[PDB]
Amino acid sequence: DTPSWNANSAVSSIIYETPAPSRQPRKQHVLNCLVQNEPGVLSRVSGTLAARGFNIDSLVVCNTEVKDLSRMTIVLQGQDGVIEQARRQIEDLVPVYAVLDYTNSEIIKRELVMARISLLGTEYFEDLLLHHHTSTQELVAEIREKQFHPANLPASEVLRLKHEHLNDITNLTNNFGGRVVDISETSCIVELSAKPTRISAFLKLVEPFGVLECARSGMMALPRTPLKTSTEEAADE
Amino acid sequence: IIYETPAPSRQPRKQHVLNCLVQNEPGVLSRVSGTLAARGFNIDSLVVCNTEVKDLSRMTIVLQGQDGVIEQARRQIEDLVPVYAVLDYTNSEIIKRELVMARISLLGTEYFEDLLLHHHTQELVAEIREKQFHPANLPASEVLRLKHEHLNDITNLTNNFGGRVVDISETSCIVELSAKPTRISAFLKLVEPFGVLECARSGMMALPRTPLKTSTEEAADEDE
Amino acid sequence: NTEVKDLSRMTIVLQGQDGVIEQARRQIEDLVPVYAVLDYTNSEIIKREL
Amino acid sequence: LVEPFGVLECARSGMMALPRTPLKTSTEEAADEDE
Amino acid sequence: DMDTSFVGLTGGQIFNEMMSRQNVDTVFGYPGGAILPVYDAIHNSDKFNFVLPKHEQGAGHMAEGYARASGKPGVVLVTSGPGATNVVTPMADAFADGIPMVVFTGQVPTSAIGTDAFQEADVVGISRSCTKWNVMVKSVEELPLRINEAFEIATSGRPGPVLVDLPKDVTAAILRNPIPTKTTLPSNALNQLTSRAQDEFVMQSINKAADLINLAKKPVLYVGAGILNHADGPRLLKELSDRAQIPVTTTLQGLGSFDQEDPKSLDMLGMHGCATANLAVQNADLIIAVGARFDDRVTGNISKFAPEARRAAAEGRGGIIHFEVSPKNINKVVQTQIAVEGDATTNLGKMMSKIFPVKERSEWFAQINKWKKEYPYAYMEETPGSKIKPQTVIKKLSKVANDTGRHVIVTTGVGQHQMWAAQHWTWRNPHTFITSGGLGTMGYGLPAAIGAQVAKPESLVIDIDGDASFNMTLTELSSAVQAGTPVKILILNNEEQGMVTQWQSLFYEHRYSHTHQLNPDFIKLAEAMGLKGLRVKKQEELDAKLKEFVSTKGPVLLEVEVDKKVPVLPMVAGGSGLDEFINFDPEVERQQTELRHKRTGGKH
Amino acid sequence: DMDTSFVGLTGGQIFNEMMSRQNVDTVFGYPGGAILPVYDAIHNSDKFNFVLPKHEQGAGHMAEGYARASGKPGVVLVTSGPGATNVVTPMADAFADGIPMVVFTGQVPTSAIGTDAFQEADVVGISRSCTKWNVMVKSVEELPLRINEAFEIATSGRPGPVLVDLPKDVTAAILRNPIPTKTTLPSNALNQLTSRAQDEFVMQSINKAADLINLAKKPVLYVGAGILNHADGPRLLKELSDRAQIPVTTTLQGLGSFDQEDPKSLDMLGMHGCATANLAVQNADLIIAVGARFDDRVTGNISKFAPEARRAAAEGRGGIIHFEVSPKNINKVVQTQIAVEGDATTNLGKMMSKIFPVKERSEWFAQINKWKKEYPYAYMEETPGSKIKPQTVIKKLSKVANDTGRHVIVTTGVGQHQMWAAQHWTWRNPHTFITSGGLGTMGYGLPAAIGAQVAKPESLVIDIDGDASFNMTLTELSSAVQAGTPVKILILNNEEQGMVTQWQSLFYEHRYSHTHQLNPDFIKLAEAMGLKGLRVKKQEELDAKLKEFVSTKGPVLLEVEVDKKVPVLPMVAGGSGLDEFINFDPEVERQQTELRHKRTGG
Ligand SMILES: Cc1cc2nc3c(=O)[nH]c(=O)nc-3n(C[C@H](O)[C@H](O)[C@H](O)COP(=O)(O)OP(=O)(O)OC[C@H]3O[C@@H](n4cnc5c(N)ncnc54)[C@H](O)[C@@H]3O)c2cc1C
Ligand SMILES: Cc1cc2nc3c(=O)[nH]c(=O)nc-3n(C[C@H](O)[C@H](O)[C@H](O)COP(=O)(O)OP(=O)(O)OC[C@H]3O[C@@H](n4cnc5c(N)ncnc54)[C@H](O)[C@@H]3O)c2cc1C
Ligand SMILES: Nc1ncnc2c1ncn2[C@@H]1O[C@H](COP(=O)(O)OP(=O)(O)OP(=O)(O)O)[C@@H](O)[C@H]1O
Ligand SMILES: Nc1ncnc2c1ncn2[C@@H]1O[C@H](COP(=O)(O)OP(=O)(O)OP(=O)(O)O)[C@@H](O)[C@H]1O
Ligand SMILES: COC(=O)c1ccccc1CS(=O)(=O)NC(=O)Nc1nc(OC)cc(OC)n1
Ligand SMILES: COC(=O)c1ccccc1CS(=O)(=O)NC(=O)Nc1nc(OC)cc(OC)n1
Ligand SMILES: Cc1ncc(C[n+]2csc(CCOP(=O)(O)OP(=O)(O)O)c2C)c(N)n1
Ligand SMILES: Cc1ncc(C[n+]2csc(CCOP(=O)(O)OP(=O)(O)O)c2C)c(N)n1
Ligand SMILES: [Mg+2]
Ligand SMILES: [Mg+2]
Ligand SMILES: [Mg+2]
Ligand SMILES: [Mg+2]
Repeated sequence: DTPSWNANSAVSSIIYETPAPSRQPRKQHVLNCLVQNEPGVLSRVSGTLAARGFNIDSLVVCNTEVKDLSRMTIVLQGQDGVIEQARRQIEDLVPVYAVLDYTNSEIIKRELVMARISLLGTEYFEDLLLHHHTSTQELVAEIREKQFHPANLPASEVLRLKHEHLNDITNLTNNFGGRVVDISETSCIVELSAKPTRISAFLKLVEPFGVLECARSGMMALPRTPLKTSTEEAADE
Repeated sequence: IIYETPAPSRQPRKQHVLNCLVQNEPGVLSRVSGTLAARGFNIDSLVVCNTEVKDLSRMTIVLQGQDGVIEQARRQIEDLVPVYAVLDYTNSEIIKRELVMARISLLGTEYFEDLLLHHHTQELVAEIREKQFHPANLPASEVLRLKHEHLNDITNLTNNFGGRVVDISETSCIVELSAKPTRISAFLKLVEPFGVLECARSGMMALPRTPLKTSTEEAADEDE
Repeated sequence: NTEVKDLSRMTIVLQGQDGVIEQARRQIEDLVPVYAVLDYTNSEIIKREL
Repeated sequence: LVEPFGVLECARSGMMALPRTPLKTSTEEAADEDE
Repeated sequence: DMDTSFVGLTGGQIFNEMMSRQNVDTVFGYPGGAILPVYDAIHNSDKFNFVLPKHEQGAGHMAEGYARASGKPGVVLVTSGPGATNVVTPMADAFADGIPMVVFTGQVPTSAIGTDAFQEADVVGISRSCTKWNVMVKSVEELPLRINEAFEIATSGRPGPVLVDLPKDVTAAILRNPIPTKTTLPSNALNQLTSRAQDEFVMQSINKAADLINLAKKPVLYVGAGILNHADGPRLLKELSDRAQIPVTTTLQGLGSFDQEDPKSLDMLGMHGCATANLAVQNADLIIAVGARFDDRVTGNISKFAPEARRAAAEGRGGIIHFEVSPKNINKVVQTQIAVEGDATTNLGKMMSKIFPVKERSEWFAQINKWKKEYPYAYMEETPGSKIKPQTVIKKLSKVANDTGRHVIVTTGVGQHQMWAAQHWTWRNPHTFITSGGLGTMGYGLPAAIGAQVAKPESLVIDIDGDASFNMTLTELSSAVQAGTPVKILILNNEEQGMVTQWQSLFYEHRYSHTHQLNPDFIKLAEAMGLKGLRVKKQEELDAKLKEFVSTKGPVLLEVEVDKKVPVLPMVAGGSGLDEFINFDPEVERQQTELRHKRTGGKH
Repeated sequence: DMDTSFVGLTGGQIFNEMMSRQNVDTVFGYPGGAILPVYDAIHNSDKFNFVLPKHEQGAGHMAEGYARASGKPGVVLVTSGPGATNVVTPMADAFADGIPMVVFTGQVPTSAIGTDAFQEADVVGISRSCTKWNVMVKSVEELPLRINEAFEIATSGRPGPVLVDLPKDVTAAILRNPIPTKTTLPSNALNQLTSRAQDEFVMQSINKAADLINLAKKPVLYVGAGILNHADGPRLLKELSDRAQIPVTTTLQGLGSFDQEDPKSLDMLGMHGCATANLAVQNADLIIAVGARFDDRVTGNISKFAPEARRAAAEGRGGIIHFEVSPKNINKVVQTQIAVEGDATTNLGKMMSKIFPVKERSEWFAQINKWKKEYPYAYMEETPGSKIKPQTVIKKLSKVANDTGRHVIVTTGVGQHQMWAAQHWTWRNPHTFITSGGLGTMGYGLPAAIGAQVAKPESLVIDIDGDASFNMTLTELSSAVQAGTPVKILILNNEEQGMVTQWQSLFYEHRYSHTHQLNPDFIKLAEAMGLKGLRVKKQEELDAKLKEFVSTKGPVLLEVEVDKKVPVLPMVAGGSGLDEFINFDPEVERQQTELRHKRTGG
């Protein structure tokens, strides 16, 4: 027999689950520099930002299949007056054509993550993470004593758990628009490209399985186009 | 077969569908709803739909009752001055769709019984948390797998019904589905044991199929 | 219509300043047959339309 | 995008919503620099 | 499309001009703050004759009476807030009886709307249920258009009330742009352009209706107020009554549409209707419903309404034919075999050619004559020693009204006096009876009389009120004098709420609870209001003072003390059908007279 | 939990018992067909009294006065159709001024609803926008529940009108099974879970409220009718004005909450409020709103309202503190700096003693008392060779009625007489002023005066009404002599619509469009209604008639012929601020008098 929500208890759960403001009024600023590919352009764009104390999150130099032309998607935080200041500093550099502002534009943000995830369960990962920690103590026996730890399971199991975990990770990866590119005897490698916040969500959901290696890189950006219907385009004045 | 085959019940009931073409003047929504409520009609849903046309709305009213009773409702609404016409889709091949978004827990029945009783504001609390497959008294690894096991079972249901999982958290997974109300309720009943946290059903949107069913009986009907 | 007896959910979209819209929230929430009117602006939500 | 083909008849709903919780990695949420 | 006539004019100046362009010569209303810019423009206008009541409810009812008498829409111009909430009852009354009137209410400035401002009310949201259609003019640009839309709807199909909410900033601002004065109504105007599927469709129903009339053996013409909404209405009704020789029965609001001293007249049917008409309906094989909506007060028990007509429909020998202008009222209470949508008068005129001429009906037309003798309008007649009684009062008043030679217009309140004035008065001319049937509002008589007098100054307007109906809108006597209306106010004083006391004597064992208000002195009241007030107390003082009350030149009041707890008979109540009525019996009333004294303790 | 004490009783019989369960001792209303099963049960009832009018509008207004006088919800029991639609206006009045009342209207049987039945009206839909809550009782099982819900909502938070439809088939049916009795309000579900969060919110805001109080250099206690919704309301009001030494101004509906005999009183502000109060608000650095909603008749112009308080807000010197019971009225007109949600009385009691007592504010009270000296209620006082001035009539009656040693309750209509009755009359003791402000309904004077004496039979009720307003409900005269209410009726007859003619003279060039109604002979009207009628033409006759009326045993009428075209002053209208008022001047009043005749000729 499955119980049902009460008319009152339902409302109580909603307002209790409704999250408090967990974000600043400021937003994710995105600047896209158009630079000339001269020897040392990377070192001076970074140097200009680092020497003036700007909280940058990524840089990412992108080729554009045009000779001697590159573009950098810079992501930073701060006030509008600070970002515009940071923008004008970079643009003043002579190998820089222009620095576009995407902080208020419909863009497509893309990070690329590659991570090897263990299939041997949480117990083994907890053991492995403790083993490599001891460098430069009775827990090693406490972990290897837990249930569902490989050493405490038959050979038919674990094999059945590895593929069960593999199915879970694959289903997580598929739903996020990713793919499993490698399947090891004890692990697997996933590949995912989406929004930076969507990557963070994926790397949190797949975290309990155990992330052996990881490579997140940075965010790339390309402007979308806000298309509206002919009755919403006629909504002028 | 004799034992399982479905059966009716006392005092039957059938569904009627109306489609209103109204002018988007100030009010309207309060006018049609008020007129139908001031006459004690059944009214299962209203759902105001926007046509991509300037100053033209569209409503899909779901009713039940005798054919002469709901006909009174049709003429009652059409008389209203911003209503262009009210069409009856109850005797025509139409496409009725309803949007539903549920949160649905991943922690199972035992935790769901705990969560409901917690917000319902003893001894039965202890017995629930002493069940075998509650998150408590159960290894963190098996909870992790049971989360994704439920996540898969829910995913397979949404897939079969032509839906999709749009969000996945550490304890729940928001699903989306657009289908017939008779199918929406079927899905909500199947995923019910997993424990539905939040839910929201749009109502019913109706659009008639472009008149086409048979190829050989088009002119070989000989009904005349 | 949620899957709870005698409980419905209404989603409203407004335009204007925060001071005007917040008043609209407090004006609806004060009504008798309502439990609480939540503000989903400045919040991560899944907007849907059919 | 479908408009050029010619929309003969359209039914577009209002707007419903369901709150989402923005997940962040344990390394990202560990950044509690509220000094 | 556009118009360059209202350029430079304010919202008030436009309203003043729009009234003359809608052919309006009489405006009822009460001034106020949010309606000031409008009243400033109608100040000493040469277009319409303004009437100032003492209460807004009076202004609305006077507009109803003006519409019931003249036919032209009754315009109401009041203020915002309380001034708009007082015209609710007149609107709901006109919405129930289908009376064409346009109500203009003031409103706070658009900037103040939604701030719980001074004298602010959701007038649109309130009148939404009791008006045909309401609208708030958002700008001066829409003002000439909204008014035209209001007057059209108020007179289209079945006439009704419309509300036009006028904000201050809208009626004060100056229009400086050319604007449209005509837009198509999305519901009927452009939809009716598909006329071929309607004009030729109704023609099929017309032909099938006429064939059923010629096939009818016992046809009853069911006539309502719908036939009065046309000039050639009553004429085509009489013509049909001579072509097929069918008897004609009318409702409370259908009185005056047909001659009652005609052998083909079944008088009024319904709850307190004659047994002749009721038994004619129950035994008819075909009922031609013309301009009626089959009210609960008429049909009685719907499960018992016209059993013979329903049987004839099953045998394909007869049934029910309905002439409605509003399809919403078709198949609402009774199942109609063949309906003829559109104007009743228009549809009757295009059916005469398809109806076979009848010389004389024998069997059934002689049976209804037996019912006229066995079951006529009966009541306890007067005896030496007993005080006056209402039945004989209306009887004599109807005789001294014809003796004048004037055009007699009669309005009533709501109660027992309303029923007696409806059945015992001989109605022969259209638009002569003006009463509240659908909503049944008390205090409707006096102001409706005033409004009717404005429409027809050279007509004898008589108000047959009760002591409870009157003394509700009591203050409007000062308006009858101010407007200079020679109305005739008659009060059947039984010192009680008679209609309710009857229900308490029949269905609640003579247990009268708060059914007796404290009446003032009506002849000292009249003197204070500024008009002479007469009073009849003795039985032999009736006839000699009944001519003085009518021959009086100007506003006059007459209080006639009558008998108490006299039930209106016949009566059809409970689960009883039209053939299960309760007629008059001198022995029963004699027992009820003693039983009442016993249960009440001699109090009444 | 369910009850079982109504088993066997009809719906009407249940209604009768619910009156005693809800402590109702008076029920107004008017019988009818669809409400018959209810009246058959309350026949000679031993639970309550029944005041029977002759118009449903009267019964509604009688319930308002009955509520404002005592503090109990006014009960109205009328029929369906037109009987219910006549109760719309008093419900709109009760919705604006916030008057607690429960209106029971009849209805056609449920099997006839939606068939355009006899005397059927969508009362639920009509009265939806002018009631806090309404419901149509579908079954006799719901009737004991819906009544308890109606009365609770009508008394919870800000008091207001609620309507309950009673179909005939529901009141005639017999209850044969147990029913739930206690209410099911969704507002309680939220406030229970969010109790501590709200409890901490209001306390932490009170601390901040008491902080800016101690920073105020020239504070003003801005009080409304919200303080009158509690017994210890005015009691805690004066004890805050005494402690922190704060001058007190009040709104029209809040009048009586502060005895203006107190040296700290500024009395009424607003459009027709004294210039002393309007200037005090404008020059204030901290305004403490106690139970007021900042009406447009109060603020004059939002753009320039309390400029010094808005200055002190940006400087952190003061601002505006708002004590409010319903969060809907916070920041809907003007923006406050501190919000204290809840009952103003109970909130002040918790903010009390966290405030620093003051000895004396020398400079602030000096300019205030100087403002009284140069800006009092100045008007054209009558000369021996002139007609009676209306303003002095109130001021005369003010002392005459008060020196009788009785409890005096004053009720007015709507117009110039309404303002003049609030300006000159000294308001000692609370709940003594009952008028219509939010909606401003004419004909509100007489019925409310009648119902107010039903609640307070020992008290002396006085109706200061105008001729145009009295003409709307003069019908309810013989109801006062039937209910046994010795009401005192005063008619300041100016033979015109003064409040409208005033606006027409200032903004419409003296064009009086249909503002002169033909008043009947009031003295003979009263005699016709079985009531003692009195008049006064000359000035010397007034002093004898006023003492004759207030001492008259039983219902009495008083008609005073006053001057023509007398504008209420000072006036704050148009796009002017409260400091930009139109002051009185006998010379510009003379010019306005002479130039009026030239544009009229009569
Ligand atoms: C105390 C009391 C007792 C009453 N008892 C009775 C009684 O016993 N008998 C009785 O007859 N009445 C009685 N009445 C009145 C009763 O309540 C209804 O009002 C009455 O039935 C109204 O008459 P009606 O339906 O024919 O006209 P309406 O109510 O005005 O209906 C008019 C119908 O005709 C249609 N129509 C309108 N105009 C046109 C047109 N131009 N062309 C075609 N169709 C049109 C309309 O769509 C509408 O459906 C009583 C009233 C009161 C107050
Ligand atoms: C012709 C005319 C002229 C007028 N001119 C003026 C004028 O010049 N000056 C003037 O002041 N008025 C004037 N008025 C009246 C004006 O229209 C308003 O009705 C008046 O301002 C009422 O203000 P109020 O806040 O005191 O009363 P209300 O309108 O009843 O204010 C209600 C407020 O009180 C609060 N409240 C109620 N109970 C509590 C509680 N227990 N705890 C906390 N808060 C509570 C409510 O939440 C609400 O915010 C005039 C009226 C008329 C008819
Ligand atoms: N917890 C999560 N956080 C972020 N993204 C998620 C999460 N779970 C799943 N996703 C991904 O989000 C995708 C939803 O795609 P969707 O079409 O709804 O984007 P959207 O409509 O633009 O909404 P949004 O603006 O929030 O991204 C899922 O298919 C899934 O790939
Ligand atoms: N352990 C594995 N060894 C080899 N191939 C694997 C393994 N696991 C999965 N694969 C398969 O290899 C595929 C990935 O091949 P991919 O599309 O990346 O071609 P690629 O870019 O040329 O890589 P590579 O250079 O290694 O051949 C997986 O989708 C999967 O089908
Ligand atoms: C009627 O006023 C409003 O509708 C209103 C409401 C909110 C805000 C503004 C207005 C318009 S107003 O302030 O300028 N008042 C007005 O035009 N006329 C006006 N006439 C009076 O006497 C009949 C009395 C009076 O209020 C005391 N107001
Ligand atoms: C008020 O009537 C109803 O509520 C009603 C309306 C539609 C259908 C049925 C009814 C109930 S009823 O037919 O039985 N009438 C009734 O209860 N009271 C009743 N009282 C009258 O005198 C005051 C007069 C009168 O109509 C002539 N009806
Ligand atoms: C406004 C209103 N209130 C109540 C009713 C119910 N009602 C109908 S008749 C009546 C009594 C009136 O009787 P009366 O007017 O004196 O005429 P009488 O029955 O005496 O002939 C009442 C209270 C109504 N129709 N309208
Ligand atoms: C029901 C209603 N109608 C109209 C108004 C507009 N109005 C406000 S005061 C007034 C004139 C009232 O004059 P009166 O009652 O005689 O007061 P007096 O002139 O004697 O001061 C009017 C018509 C209103 N407030 N309410
Ligand atoms: Mg997306
Ligand atoms: Mg299918
Ligand atoms: Mg009577
Ligand atoms: Mg006056």
